[PDB]
Amino acid sequence: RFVFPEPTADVNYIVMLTCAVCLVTYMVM
Amino acid sequence: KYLKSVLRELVTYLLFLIVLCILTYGMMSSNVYYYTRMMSQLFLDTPVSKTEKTNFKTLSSMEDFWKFTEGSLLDGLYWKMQNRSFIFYENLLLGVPRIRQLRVRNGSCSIPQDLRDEIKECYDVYSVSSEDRAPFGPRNGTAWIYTSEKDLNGSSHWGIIATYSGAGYYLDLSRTREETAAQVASLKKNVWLDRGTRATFIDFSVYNANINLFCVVRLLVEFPATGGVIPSWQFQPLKLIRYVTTFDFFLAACEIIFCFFIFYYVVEEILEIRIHKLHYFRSFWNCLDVVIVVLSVVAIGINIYRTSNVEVLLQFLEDQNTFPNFEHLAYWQIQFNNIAAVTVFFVWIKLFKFINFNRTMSQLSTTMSRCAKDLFGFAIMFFIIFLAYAQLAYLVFGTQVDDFSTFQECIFTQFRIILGDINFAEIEEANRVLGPIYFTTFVFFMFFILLNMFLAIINDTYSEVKSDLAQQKAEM
Ligand SMILES: *[C@@H]1O[C@H](CO)[C@@H](O)[C@H](O)[C@H]1NC(C)=O
Ligand SMILES: *[C@@H]1O[C@H](CO)[C@@H](O)[C@H](O)[C@H]1NC(C)=O
Ligand SMILES: *[C@@H]1O[C@H](CO)[C@@H](O)[C@H](O)[C@H]1NC(C)=O
Repeated sequence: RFVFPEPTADVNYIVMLTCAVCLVTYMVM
Repeated sequence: KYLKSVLRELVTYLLFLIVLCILTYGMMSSNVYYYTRMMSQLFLDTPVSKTEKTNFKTLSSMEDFWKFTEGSLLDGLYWKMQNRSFIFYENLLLGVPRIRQLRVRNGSCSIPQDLRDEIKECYDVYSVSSEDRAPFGPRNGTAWIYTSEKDLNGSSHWGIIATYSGAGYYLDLSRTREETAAQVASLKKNVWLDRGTRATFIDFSVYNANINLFCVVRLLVEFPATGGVIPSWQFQPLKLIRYVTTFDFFLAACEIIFCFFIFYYVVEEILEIRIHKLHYFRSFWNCLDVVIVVLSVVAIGINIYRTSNVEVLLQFLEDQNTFPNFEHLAYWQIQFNNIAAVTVFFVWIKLFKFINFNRTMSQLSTTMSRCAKDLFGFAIMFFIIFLAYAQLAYLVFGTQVDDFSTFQECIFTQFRIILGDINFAEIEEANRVLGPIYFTTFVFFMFFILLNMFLAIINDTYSEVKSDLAQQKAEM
């Protein structure tokens, strides 16, 4: 059931922010 | 000895510098500014009609665009000679203009069921996933039928709002005003710019045989999904028949010499990698030669690419009744100009390596080198608070001020505040309570509390360095 949507040219900020925080909290740690 | 190594590297660099400066003088001529200035004044800075006073750069409605198209546009393109058209009796209009439209389809968006009764149709914002591809209106010609990007030889543009495609509904105007006016009137009659249009481009080019220099023109008005019109323009003076005069041969010889110098620098920099020390990148004087070499190689490659694909000119010259597609060369010209400018800047910066001829310059160089770490340590703490202020301004004022409309605009506005350029006459009405507080607190905490630490650090380091080198001499 793997699909290849690519339906938008926009960006979701929630995932980017969550990943950035989860990486900075690892670098400082 | 040691005098035969620091002097050879100087003479092999001064020749490089003079060759680069010769090329730089060769590129930027003084006959270019006035060409663009007159064209821009002719097309952007004239009223659409004798009654109205709205020129191109102040369009505010879709109906004003139709006044511009059959109006100050045709009034500038077609001139009667004192058949072909000479725009200023000097600049030849070669080919025919093209006008192209980008539109979306109804139902690309969803209106909520609660108010679905009053809203009939909606059109989404522009995106390639939601772009109309079906015939509309009277399906007779090529202005009402979608044509692919590959069938137009088009490319993206990166407008102000979005990044538009190269495919759409296009129509080629005529060689004479009496036919172009009829074509545009027919386009206006059967509505061609409805609510679904998202962009509209106009392209043409000129020659001006007096000085061998083309000039490509692109005019863009984009209608966002929230209403309004956003105009934009671009004039680029190309040059495609370069090998005409003796100075052109001299410049070609200079480019060949520059290529040889870059090859020499590549070999003489790779000689100091494996034959000698490796991973010697804590110098800043060998991390800058790699930048120069890389940028010069990129510039050479870009020039070869943009001069090895000139088939558009020959294709147009074979049949001179069609649209000359010069919009690709005008992009690589811009990229080449940017790369050459940056390379020249860095080559000029590299001169600091060779000014240590006496003590009064070595002292300043040491003072600059010893305070770099402290300045870098403080710059982080400065810029964190700077970015905090920028984001606060963006979130609070970033909807109604224009100057804080985007993050970059916030950064540049704060820099101009530091310069003391902009004043808070418009911030206050955006927010009565946080208008003056932001301005006064920003000035107080970034003009003479955190801005004076750089001065303190630099003064203290200079005094320390001078004292140390003076005490070093006090034992002879
Ligand atoms: C577009 O589609 C909607 C239905 O989704 C319809 O109500 C509307 O009339 C259509 N627009 C035109 C111009 O026909
Ligand atoms: C297409 O344009 C022609 C131009 O004469 C005219 O017949 C009409 O406006 C359009 N429709 C058809 C079917 O030709
Ligand atoms: C695109 O380029 C080809 C030449 O490769 C040319 O024949 C064709 O007419 C061009 N497209 C248009 C719409 O003129």
